[PDB]
Amino acid sequence: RSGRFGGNPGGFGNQGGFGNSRGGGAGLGNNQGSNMGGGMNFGAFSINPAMMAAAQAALQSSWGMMGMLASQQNQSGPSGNNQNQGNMQ
Amino acid sequence: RSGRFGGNPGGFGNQGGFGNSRGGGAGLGNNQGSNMGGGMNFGAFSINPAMMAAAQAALQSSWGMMGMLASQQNQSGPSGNNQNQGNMQ
Amino acid sequence: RSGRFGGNPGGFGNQGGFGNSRGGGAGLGNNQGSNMGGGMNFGAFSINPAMMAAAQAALQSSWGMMGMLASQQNQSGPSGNNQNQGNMQ
Amino acid sequence: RSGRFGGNPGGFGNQGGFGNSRGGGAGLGNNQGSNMGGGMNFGAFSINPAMMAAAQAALQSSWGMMGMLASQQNQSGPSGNNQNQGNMQ
Amino acid sequence: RSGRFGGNPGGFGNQGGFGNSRGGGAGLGNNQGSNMGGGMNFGAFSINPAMMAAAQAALQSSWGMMGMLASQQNQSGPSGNNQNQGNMQ
Repeated sequence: RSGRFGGNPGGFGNQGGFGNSRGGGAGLGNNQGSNMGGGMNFGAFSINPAMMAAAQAALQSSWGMMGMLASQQNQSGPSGNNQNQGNMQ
Repeated sequence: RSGRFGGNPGGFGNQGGFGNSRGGGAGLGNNQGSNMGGGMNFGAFSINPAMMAAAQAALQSSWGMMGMLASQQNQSGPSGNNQNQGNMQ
Repeated sequence: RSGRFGGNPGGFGNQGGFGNSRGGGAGLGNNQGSNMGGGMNFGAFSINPAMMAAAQAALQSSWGMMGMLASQQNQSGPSGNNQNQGNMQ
Repeated sequence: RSGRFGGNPGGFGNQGGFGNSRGGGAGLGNNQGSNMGGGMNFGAFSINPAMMAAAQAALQSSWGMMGMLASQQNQSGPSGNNQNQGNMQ
Repeated sequence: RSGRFGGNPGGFGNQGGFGNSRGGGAGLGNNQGSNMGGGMNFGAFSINPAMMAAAQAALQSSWGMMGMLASQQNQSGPSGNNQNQGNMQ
């Protein structure tokens, strides 16, 4: 057994004011042989976020436990494309 | 047994003010041999979010437990395309 | 047994003010050999969201437990297309 | 047994103000060998959302437990198409 | 058994003021043979965040326990593309 994470509860008491936090958890954990990105925005529990992303990319991944024996992965990336995106006003 | 996550409950007490948090969880966890992205926006529990994404990409992934034996994955990416997207006003 | 997630209940007490949170959960978890993206917007429980996405892409994935033995996946991506999308006013 | 998710109930107490939340859940979970995207908008429980998506894409996926033995998947993507979409005013 | 993380609960007591924290957790942990990036923004539990990312990239990863025997990974990156993204006002 492996890859455990504990809880982050809020606890006992009142809360007031501006931009405070108690307990909570955020991030990227326990992923196996996976790809995340190549042009991606992620936003949660937030006030007025603004985000811009632009990517020309190639990603390749692999995980094996008594696996990937006498095998092959082959990838050729994007070639010769044209793309235009307008304004947000 | 593996890959456990604890709960993040809010707890006991009142809450007032501006932009506070107690307990909660957000992110990307326990994915196996998967792809996420290549032009994607994600927004939840938020006020006035604004997001722009543009991608030219290739993604390839694999997971095996007594698997992927004497096998092959082959990928050729996008080639020679044209794309135009207008304005948001 | 594996891949467990705890609950994030709200708890006991009153709530007022502007943009506060207690308990809750959001994201991408426990996916196996799947693809998510290539031009996608996702929005939930939000006020005035604005989102633009544009993609030229190829995605390929695989998961095997005593599987994918002496097998093959082959993919050739998009080639030679034209696309125009107008304005939103 | 695997792939469990806990409940996110609202709890006990009053609620007033602007843009607050208690309990709740949103996202993408426990999918096996599936495809999601290639030009898709998703919106739920929201006020005045605006979304634009444009895609030229290919997606391919597979899941096997004592499966996918001596087998094949073959895909050739879109080629030589023309498409125009007008304005929303 | 390995790769354990303890909980960061909030504890017992009241909380007021401006920008304080008690307990909590944030980051990237326990990933195996995976890729994260190539044009990506991530924001959670925040007030007025602003983020810009631009990438021309290639990423390649691998994990094996009695795996990756007599095998190969081959990657050729993006070549000859053009991309323009507009303003956010």
